[PDB]
Amino acid sequence: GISRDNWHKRRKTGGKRKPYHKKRKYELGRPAANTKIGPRRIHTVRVRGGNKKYRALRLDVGNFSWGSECCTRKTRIIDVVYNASNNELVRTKTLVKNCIVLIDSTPYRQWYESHYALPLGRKKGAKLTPEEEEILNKKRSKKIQKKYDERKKNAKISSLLEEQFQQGKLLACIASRPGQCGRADGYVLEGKELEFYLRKIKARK
Amino acid sequence: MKLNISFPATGCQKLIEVDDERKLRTFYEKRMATEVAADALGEEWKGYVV
Amino acid sequence: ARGPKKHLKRVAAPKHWMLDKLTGVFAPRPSTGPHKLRECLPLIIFLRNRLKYALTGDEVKKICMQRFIKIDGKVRTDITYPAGFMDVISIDKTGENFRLIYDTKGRFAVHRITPEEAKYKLCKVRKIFVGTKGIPHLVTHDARTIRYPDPLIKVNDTIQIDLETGKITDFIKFDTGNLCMVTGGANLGRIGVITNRERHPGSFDVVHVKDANGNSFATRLSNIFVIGKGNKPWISLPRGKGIRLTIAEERDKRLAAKQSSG
Amino acid sequence: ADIQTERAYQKQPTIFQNKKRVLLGETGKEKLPRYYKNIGLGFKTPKEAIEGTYIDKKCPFTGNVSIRGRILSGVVTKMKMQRTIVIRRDYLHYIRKYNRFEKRHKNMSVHLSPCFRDVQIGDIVTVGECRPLSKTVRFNVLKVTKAAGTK
RNA sequence: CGCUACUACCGAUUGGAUGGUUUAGUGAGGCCCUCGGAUCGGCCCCGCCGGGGUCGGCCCACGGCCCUGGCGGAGCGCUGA
RNA sequence: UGGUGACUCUAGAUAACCUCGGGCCGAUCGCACGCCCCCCGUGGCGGCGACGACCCAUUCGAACGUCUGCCCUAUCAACUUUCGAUGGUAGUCGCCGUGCCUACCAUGGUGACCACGGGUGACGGGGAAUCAGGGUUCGAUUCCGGAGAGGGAGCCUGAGAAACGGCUACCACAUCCAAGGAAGGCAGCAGGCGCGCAAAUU
RNA sequence: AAACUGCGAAUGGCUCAUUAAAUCAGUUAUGGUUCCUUUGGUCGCUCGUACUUGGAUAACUGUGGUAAUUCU
Ligand SMILES: [Mg+2]
Ligand SMILES: [Mg+2]
Ligand SMILES: [Mg+2]
Ligand SMILES: [Mg+2]
Ligand SMILES: [Mg+2]
Ligand SMILES: [Mg+2]
Ligand SMILES: [Mg+2]
Ligand SMILES: [Mg+2]
Ligand SMILES: [Mg+2]
Ligand SMILES: [Mg+2]
Ligand SMILES: [Mg+2]
Ligand SMILES: [Mg+2]
Ligand SMILES: [Mg+2]
Ligand SMILES: [Mg+2]
Ligand SMILES: [Mg+2]
Ligand SMILES: [Mg+2]
Ligand SMILES: [Mg+2]
Ligand SMILES: [Mg+2]
Ligand SMILES: [Mg+2]
Ligand SMILES: [Mg+2]
Ligand SMILES: [Mg+2]
Ligand SMILES: [Mg+2]
Ligand SMILES: [Mg+2]
Ligand SMILES: [Mg+2]
Ligand SMILES: [Mg+2]
Ligand SMILES: [Mg+2]
Ligand SMILES: [Mg+2]
Ligand SMILES: [Mg+2]
Ligand SMILES: [Mg+2]
Ligand SMILES: [Mg+2]
Ligand SMILES: [Mg+2]
Ligand SMILES: [Mg+2]
Ligand SMILES: [Mg+2]
Ligand SMILES: [Mg+2]
Repeated sequence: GISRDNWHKRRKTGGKRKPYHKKRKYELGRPAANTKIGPRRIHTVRVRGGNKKYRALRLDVGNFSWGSECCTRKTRIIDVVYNASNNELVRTKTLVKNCIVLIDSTPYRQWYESHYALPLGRKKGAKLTPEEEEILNKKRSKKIQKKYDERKKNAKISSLLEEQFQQGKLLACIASRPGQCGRADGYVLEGKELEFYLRKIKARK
Repeated sequence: MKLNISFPATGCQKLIEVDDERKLRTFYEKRMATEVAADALGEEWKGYVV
Repeated sequence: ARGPKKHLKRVAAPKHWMLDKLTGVFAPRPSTGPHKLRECLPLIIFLRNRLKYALTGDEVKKICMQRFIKIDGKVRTDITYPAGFMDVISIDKTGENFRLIYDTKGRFAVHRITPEEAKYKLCKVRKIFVGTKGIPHLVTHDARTIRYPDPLIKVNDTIQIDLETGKITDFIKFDTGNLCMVTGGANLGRIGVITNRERHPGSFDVVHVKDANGNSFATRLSNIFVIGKGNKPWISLPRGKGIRLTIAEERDKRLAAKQSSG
Repeated sequence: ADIQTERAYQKQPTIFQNKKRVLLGETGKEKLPRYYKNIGLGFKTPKEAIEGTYIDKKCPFTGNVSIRGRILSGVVTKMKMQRTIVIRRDYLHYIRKYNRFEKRHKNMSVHLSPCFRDVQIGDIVTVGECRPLSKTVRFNVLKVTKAAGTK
C-alpha cells in the first residue's frame, strides 16, 4: 500500500536505481487523520509491536496553558485562524500541530478573578451579578486582605491579552499532534509571538 | 419444497414434504425471523404461529 | 528471515565448547538468559561433554527433570540454560560444587569449589541509574538489578553477592594495583594486576595488565573483570593461576611430565 | 525582524521568552537568554554562537543535534545551498598488482551553522557525524581553519 | 572473362513471431473515511402465575411498599451491539 | 540525586489533562496441611508452587545510518529537475532519523579521478584450481548475509509476515461437474513429462 | 475420546530468477526505534455480591440441503 521507503527515490548523482526487494510491512504508511472541529470521535490504530495510536477524527475541547500565569485549564476549541504550512488547512478547519486556533476565555477569567480579586474582561458599563460581586468584594480578614493587596501589586496584563479577554476568545497554538495521540493540547499565545501572528493574520486578510 | 419444523418446548423436529402452491403462497416474499400464520398447511395447524 | 531464529549449526557454534564435526548437523542453541549466546555454556554441554555423566541428550533431560541441578542456588530444568562466567553449579545428589571460570586457553573449566565458597559470587557493575522516587539501582553483568546500593559503588567495580539473599556483602573498586581477569579477546582467561588505564573520549578505553611472571598485555575496558584487591583474589583459581605459557614451555612441561611418568 | 523570515515563528524551543516581570525590569533591556551547549571532544563553542541571535535547529551548538561517530576533514568547494556546503575529500587508493596508487576523491554535503562566517572556498573544515539531517546530509561542520594564503 | 560451391554483406516488401517500454481512456480487489441499519438485546408501561420481608382492615382470607424468578402485548418510547 | 566526551539525560517541584475503538492496581489452578482466640464461630491466621499482568533492566534479534572496497563497455559525454532532482521552514505519515510525503520558498546536485546509459552464460563473501617470485581463472553448491515461491499487486492475524504446505483479485496455465457450481501452486522428500552432452529409491 | 481455551506454525528445507555502491565484507552509530520469550527488579506506594457477579457457545442429543469440498 502506502510505502515510505527510500529505494524508490533517485540517487544523489541523479541516476535511478533498480529495487532488490518488494514492499515490506515495516515500511508502510497510513492515510492522514484530518482532524476537524466537532463532537469527539477517536479511532484507535494497532501499530507495530502491538501498541496503540489514537487517531483523532473529531475534537472540540483541549487543555491549554497560560504560561505567564502558569494556569492550565480545559477549554473548548472554536475556530482555526492561521496555519503556517498551508492555507487550505485553515479553509477546511483542520487541527494539526503548530496551527493557531481560537479558544474560550471563561476559565482563565474565572481563575484571574479568583486569584487577584480584580475585574477582567468586563465592559465599562459596570453591570454586575451578585455572585461576581461576592467573588470580588468578599469580606476578608486583616491577614487575608494583606495577602490579596500584595498580590494586587503584580496584577497587570498587556493590552493585547486584555482586548482578547474583552472579545471573549484567546489565540492559542497547538503543541500536540492530534492524529497521533488523539488530543489537542497547546499554549496561549503572548509576547512577540502574539504580535507576529497578529501581523500574519492581518496581512492574510 | 420441504419444511423442517421444530417445536422448542418439547424440542422435537419433523421434516414434512409439501407439494402444493397454495400452502406455500403465504411464505413467499417474506424475510427471515418473520412471524407467519401456518393455517394454509392444513386442518391440523389451526391457531399455530411459525 | 521473518523473525527470530531457533537453530544453531554445529560448525557455527562457539569454538570454546569443543564440539566435534561428525556428531551431527546441529548444536544446542542456548536459551535466552543472563548471559550472551557466544559467552555462555549450555547446561547439556557441561553435563554430558565435560562431566561425562550423560551419554545422550535424552539422559541430560532425565537428569534435569529429577531437579538435581541448581544454578546460583535455584533449580533449573532447562537443558539449554545459558550458564556463564562466575556462576555456581550445585549437585546435592553427589554433593559437588563447581564455578565457571575461564582457563588460560579461553575455555570454561571444570573447577570444583568448597561448599562454603558456593554461597557467594562476584559480579561486575554494568549500570547505575536513579529510578522513581529517587531510588538508586545497580545492574550487574548477569542481569541482576539491586536496589539501594552503596553510594560509593560505581561502574566497572566488583560486588560480592550472597546467593541465598541476593544482597551485596562488600565490593572492590576499579583502581590500579588490583587483580583482574580478562573475559574476552585474545588475552581471554589471563590474570594479572592493572598497571594503567588509557582514556579515549568517544571511543573504547584500553587497560594494561601485568601477570605474576612479569608478562604485560593490554585489553579493552569492557573485557576486564576485577577479581581481588591487590594481589589476593576473592575466589578460588583453577589449576593454572592465569599465567599463559608459550608453546615451547608447554612442550617442555609435557616432556618433563612424560619422562617422570613410569 | 531580520530573524523572522518564515511563515512560522522562529524560536528556540527550550527558552521561555514570555516570563512576566515588573515595569522596572522591562525598561532595562529585552535580552533573551541564549541556549547553547558544549559538544565535547575538545571543540570550543564559537563566540558568535553564544552572542548571536540566529535560529538554527541543526546547529551543533544551539540546535537539537548530537555529535557521535566519525570526525572527518575536508576542503570547502561549493557554498550555494542554504546553510549547507559541499566539501571534497582527496585520498590515494592502492592497487596490489602494480604496487602503486591512484588518486581518488569523494564529495560530502555538510551542514554549515550561521555561527561560522567568513568561510571561503578552499579552506579546511573539520566535520562530525550526526543523525541524517536530510536525504544526503549526515555531517555537521565543527571547526573552520583558513587557507595558507591568509593575510 | 568463362565453369563449380561456401560464408558474410546490402535491400521490393510485407508475414509467423515474441519480449521490453511508455501517451491517453477505462480499471478488479483490499484498506481508510462519511453514511446505512437486516437483526439481536437491556431499561420503562400493563396483565396473570410463583418466593422473602414488612404496613393496613386483621384470625389462617385479601390489598399497600419494595425486592425477586418466569410468561404474554404495546409504545417509529430510550439506550447498547 | 546520579551519569556521559557531549542531553532537550535520569530524578525532583508546580497547574491541568488522561481517549467508551477505554493503560496498571489478580473474581484463576495444584500439593501438603497445620498454629491461635473472651472459640466451638461468617471461625482467624499461615508454606511451597502453576498461570496472568502495566512498567524498567537483560537475552535473542530485527530495522535504519558512517568510512573504504566490485567485472566489461565512449560505435554511451554530459545527466537530474513538467510527475522531488539538491537544500531551507512548518507540518502529515511512520516504531523512530530523513523529500518518506505535502505546502511555500531558493537553484541547486553529479561528471575524464569516467558521471549517465548499456552488457554480464553477475546473488556477494568465507573459499577453489594452477602457480619460482609476480599473476590468471573459478566460486549455482551443505557456513554467514540477500532474494523468491508461475508473474504482478493488496491484505487478515500476530511480538514478529506484505507469509504463499495463509487469504483476496487480475494475467498465463490447469482439475472435477449432474453445467447450476467447486477446487489450484513440488525452486520441500521420493517420483513423472519435457529439455537437453549432461545427473540416483514413489 | 471429542470439543472450547493457550502456544507454535515468521524456524527448518529448496533454488539462484532479479540485483553492479545495489547485495555483500571489514569498521562504526542508534544520545534517532521496536522487541514474543528467558533472567532480575517492581506489583497494600492511589484516601475513593466480595464467603466469588452476568449472558452466551461448542463437544453431546435430535432434524436437514447440495452431483460434488477439511461446505454447513
Ligand atoms: Mg528480488
Ligand atoms: Mg529460512
Ligand atoms: Mg534451545
Ligand atoms: Mg606486484
Ligand atoms: Mg477501490
Ligand atoms: Mg524530568
Ligand atoms: Mg521535519
Ligand atoms: Mg524538509
Ligand atoms: Mg543471474
Ligand atoms: Mg562470480
Ligand atoms: Mg605465486
Ligand atoms: Mg609461473
Ligand atoms: Mg563460494
Ligand atoms: Mg555463492
Ligand atoms: Mg545460472
Ligand atoms: Mg544459504
Ligand atoms: Mg518472502
Ligand atoms: Mg516454488
Ligand atoms: Mg515452477
Ligand atoms: Mg502467485
Ligand atoms: Mg504470537
Ligand atoms: Mg505472497
Ligand atoms: Mg509447496
Ligand atoms: Mg514455507
Ligand atoms: Mg520432487
Ligand atoms: Mg506432490
Ligand atoms: Mg553425469
Ligand atoms: Mg535422463
Ligand atoms: Mg486448538
Ligand atoms: Mg504464532
Ligand atoms: Mg533435505
Ligand atoms: Mg557492513
Ligand atoms: Mg531511531
Ligand atoms: Mg522483554
